[PDB]
Amino acid sequence: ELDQLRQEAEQLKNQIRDARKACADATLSQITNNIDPVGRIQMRTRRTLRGHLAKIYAMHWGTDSRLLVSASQDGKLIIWDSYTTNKVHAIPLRSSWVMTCAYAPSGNYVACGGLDNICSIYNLKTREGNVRVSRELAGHTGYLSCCRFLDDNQIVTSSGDTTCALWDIETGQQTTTFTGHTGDVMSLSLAPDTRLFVSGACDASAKLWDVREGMCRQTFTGHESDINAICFFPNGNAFATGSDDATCRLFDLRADQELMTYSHDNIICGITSVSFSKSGRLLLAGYDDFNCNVWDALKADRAGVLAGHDNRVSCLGVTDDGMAVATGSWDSFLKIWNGS
Amino acid sequence: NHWLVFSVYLFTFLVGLPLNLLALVIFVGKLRRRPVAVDVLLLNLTLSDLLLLLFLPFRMVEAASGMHWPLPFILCPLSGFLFFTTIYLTALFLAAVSIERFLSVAYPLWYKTRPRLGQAGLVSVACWLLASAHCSVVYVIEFSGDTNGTCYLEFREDQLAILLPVRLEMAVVLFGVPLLITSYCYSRLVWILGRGASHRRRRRVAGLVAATLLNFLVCFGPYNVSHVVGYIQGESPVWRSYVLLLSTLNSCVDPLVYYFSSSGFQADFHELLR
Amino acid sequence: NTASIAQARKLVEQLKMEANIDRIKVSKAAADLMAYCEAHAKEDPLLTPVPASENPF
Amino acid sequence: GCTLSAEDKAAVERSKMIDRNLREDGEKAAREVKLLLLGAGESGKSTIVKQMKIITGIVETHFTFKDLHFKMFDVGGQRSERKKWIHCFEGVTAIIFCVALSDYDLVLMNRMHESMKLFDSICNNKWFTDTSIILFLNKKDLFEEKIKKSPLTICYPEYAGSNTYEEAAAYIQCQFEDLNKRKDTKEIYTHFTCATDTKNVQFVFDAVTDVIIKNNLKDCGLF
Amino acid sequence: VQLVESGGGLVQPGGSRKLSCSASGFAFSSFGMHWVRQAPEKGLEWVAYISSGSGTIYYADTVKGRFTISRDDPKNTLFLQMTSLRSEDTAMYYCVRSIYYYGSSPFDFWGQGTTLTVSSSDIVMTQATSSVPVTPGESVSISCRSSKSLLHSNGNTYLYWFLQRPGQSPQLLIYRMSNLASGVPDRFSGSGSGTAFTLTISRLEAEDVGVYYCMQHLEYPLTFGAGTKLE
Ligand SMILES: CC1=C(C(=O)Nc2cc(Cl)ccc2Cl)[C@H](c2ccco2)C2=C(CCCC2=O)N1
Repeated sequence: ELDQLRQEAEQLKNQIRDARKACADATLSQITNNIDPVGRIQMRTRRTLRGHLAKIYAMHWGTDSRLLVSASQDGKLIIWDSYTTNKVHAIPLRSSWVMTCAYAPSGNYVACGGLDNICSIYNLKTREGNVRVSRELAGHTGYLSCCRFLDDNQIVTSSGDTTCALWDIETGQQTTTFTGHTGDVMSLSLAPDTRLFVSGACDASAKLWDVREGMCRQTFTGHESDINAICFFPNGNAFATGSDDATCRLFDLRADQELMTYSHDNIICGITSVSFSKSGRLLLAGYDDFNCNVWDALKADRAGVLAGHDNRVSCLGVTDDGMAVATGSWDSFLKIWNGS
Repeated sequence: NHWLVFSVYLFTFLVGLPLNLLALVIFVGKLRRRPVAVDVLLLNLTLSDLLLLLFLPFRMVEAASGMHWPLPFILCPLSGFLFFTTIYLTALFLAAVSIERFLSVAYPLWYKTRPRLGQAGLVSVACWLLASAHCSVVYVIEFSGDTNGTCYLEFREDQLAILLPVRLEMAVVLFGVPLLITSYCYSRLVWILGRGASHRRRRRVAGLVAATLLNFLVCFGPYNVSHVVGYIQGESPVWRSYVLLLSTLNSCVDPLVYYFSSSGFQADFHELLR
Repeated sequence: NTASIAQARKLVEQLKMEANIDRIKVSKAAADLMAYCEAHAKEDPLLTPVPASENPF
Repeated sequence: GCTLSAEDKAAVERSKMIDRNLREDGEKAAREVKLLLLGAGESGKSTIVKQMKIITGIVETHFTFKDLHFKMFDVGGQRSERKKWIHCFEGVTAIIFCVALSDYDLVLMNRMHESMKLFDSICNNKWFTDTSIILFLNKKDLFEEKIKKSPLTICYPEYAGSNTYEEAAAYIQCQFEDLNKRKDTKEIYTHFTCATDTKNVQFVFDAVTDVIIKNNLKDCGLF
Repeated sequence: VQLVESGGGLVQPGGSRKLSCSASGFAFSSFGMHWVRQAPEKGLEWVAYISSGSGTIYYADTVKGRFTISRDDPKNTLFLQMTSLRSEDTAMYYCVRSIYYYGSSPFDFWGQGTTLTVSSSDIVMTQATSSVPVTPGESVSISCRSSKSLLHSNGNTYLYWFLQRPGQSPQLLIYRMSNLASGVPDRFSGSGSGTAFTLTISRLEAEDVGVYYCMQHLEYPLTFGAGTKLE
């Protein structure tokens, strides 16, 4: 029957909770209370980036840390030159409803995918003057979210059908499928070292999956609702998670438990596109109250507010070198913020 | 005599300046996000209100000692021209915005398919030019009939015969024509809007239309009837005091209807105040 | 039924694989995070602003 | 003053050309009416799509009527959380909701009662607080033959009116309109469809014209 | 991608003739076009250029106000019309394509060329060596000099290196002296600083001899080098 299996699963959950609680003598706040505070931050934006007429999801800069890929609901993919405010490429989209931006480590490919259940790879370095579709991937029964770029040939994606898929660029066939989530899967930041990846589902669960083995190894449940934001703390031993309520949680990888949560009584709206910095001191969260916030990922306290936006901030990202931070909202405006 | 004028003039200036100073910010933002002809015509309606109100303290702070200008005779023509052209520009701007609102509903497909940004710009420039030329005709003759003289007061005999015909012509052209155009356009607006629609549409449209018609009448009715009756009487009427007070009240009431005229304006206003 | 048994067995197997994990103390992980974070503090423009002359905007 | 480095002159000129193409595409899309198609089950969605298209993602319809390009999106092929992708469709010209009149007896709570909560969630949605909704009462011909045998008392326990189509359809429309708690800012256009005198496309055109007039009024000041 | 030109022949001085460069295989409307002339025995000489959409049109000093150029995207072709010809205009004309964005490769592809005969503050770019013997297997360095520092206040130099085989159209080898052109073997390399550039060929093989040309892109107004011949 199934009653004994359910009882065994409950006992295993209790054992896992006991093991997690055993190694919880001290918290991050107690250790970090004896360090110098980050202090007030007055980061301001020096950019315009006015080329869109729809909601913006325009992150995943790239390794060169200057080019930008921008996807909106108008059905156009815009490649931005951040330094000079220039549009490099304007690729028409077959489907206007997309929520995905990727630039690939090589920079010669751009991934796009939304609720059309199609993932399109666009080749940038073509012998002609235009940008054409290099590979179309199908096999997902839900809206696409995140199109990370392991290599020039391997692309991992998440959809709303409670699964994740790794596809090959050369052959449009499935390679490795992860089926362990009970809800829609987004927030699939691709590690600092590309050998691993984690994904946050809609059932307040964040699960890590082996790229080669293709099996789940760790799960985290510390939220109370759907998760729509994941970073990976470029150190490689922790990752940040954001949910539809105004709270973020930092989960350690080796400890396998939530380290600390960042929340305030003055924030109630949602959270989208949580990303870290190149060192990890600053954690930037895109809230739904028409502005973004900066949190200290070490002690607890806030650091700054980025209020230079009109509509709800939907995407946020940082360059590889941490020179500047791109923020995009539904007001078809992209703001690039840099330190003083 | 001067108490009634200056007590209401200071109140109008003080209560008006912040209102349009604020309104210009949202108008500039609206032009920044997406452009539309009605917005640009309404913006031209507003910076005229600033130019009239910011130039108002030059003439307001005079104490009206004998209705004379202590300042030299070269500065009075500037104040007179600007103040007289700003008041008559409102009628043309209202006619233009009512014209646009007419095809906004009468031919919705025509309005949606074909944008009229350049047409609105050129017609606004044309209205500015027409109002400025009509105002220039009047004061280009007043300069000289040949504390030593007065401006916009009892004049000599030579220039009255030149003024009164063209003066009445200006009054008729810049009052009756906008009256007929705006009344016809808004009547067709409230007629077409009533063909198979809800009940709150008729309220929120016709009530505002009637209120604005009453406001336009209250502001520019006594002034124009005094203007007309001056032609039959022949001499300049002595009712020039309150007719300008109502004209100033017009420049102050417009923010109030600007606020609650459109729901989008209310939504934008309630959020950008920081 | 005959279909829920497979799902329950899969869940139990996944929990069994997750059960035996050589986790380490939370304090040690926090100390490692602090060490890495303070090691690269000087190289992070987010925390320490760069001079305007060398700022690429 | 920096001579723009020669090649960056051509780069910024290419940027201006891209901006020109972008604004041309935006102007073209601004004149395109977007309609969202929704339904509980079958709801006669296929019949409406097939009839009005000539007169696993989205089966987009780009039919034209009287120099107007209409966009129709069907999201019935997606089985996932609705609220995650429901904000992408905000700002549409109108939302088309189709409900079958012959669904007050069939189950899998009958189908129409299950459609009531979907209608409530769609009409009362925060993203759809300013978009007019066109309701279609499909299966009109089946209603005539399947109301005589099956009384209306099974579905509505508080109905005591005459067992006639002209009253039962009005009652169903009355409850469907009563599901709207934002009547002061939104309106519902209810229409009945049949395989004859196909005015459904004309009804959609009339509702689209009304909502365009509504929007232009907000853009042009009054209301 | 293919560029084929027509309109050559022998023309009396003072006549008018037009050259048609038809493009087949790429997006002509998104590519700026250049016309570059080569004398039968002298070096390569720039003629003119027209941007995408006919926005910016430039002519060289010897040809300014006399020549004309035009484009037509639907027909996918380039016309250059020539009036009041002289005996100095007898040259082989190349229609070439160039794109201008970040990380682009202008002058990547060249045309086939047309033979035209007539019977009867600019930056100078000099190469010290005009001809040097070469062997299949040694490394050879070619030095390029400029009258002005090509390093602008943006972080990149505007060098271009072109190879002309004995009987083939010139092809780009490196651009901006920091990136290798597509389809070019890794043996070639370039380096140097403003006013002094070098190009190193390591592990030289057969079927690569020819004439090397050195191009600057600081201003418009681009001047070739002397041309280094290897044999
Ligand atoms: C006095 C007046 C209006 C008007 O033009 N009224 C009117 C004038 C004539 Cl000559 C005939 C008939 C009428 Cl109803 C219109 C209006 C109409 C409805 C809402 O605002 C108007 C304002 C100021 C704000 C912008 C604006 O649009 N104030």
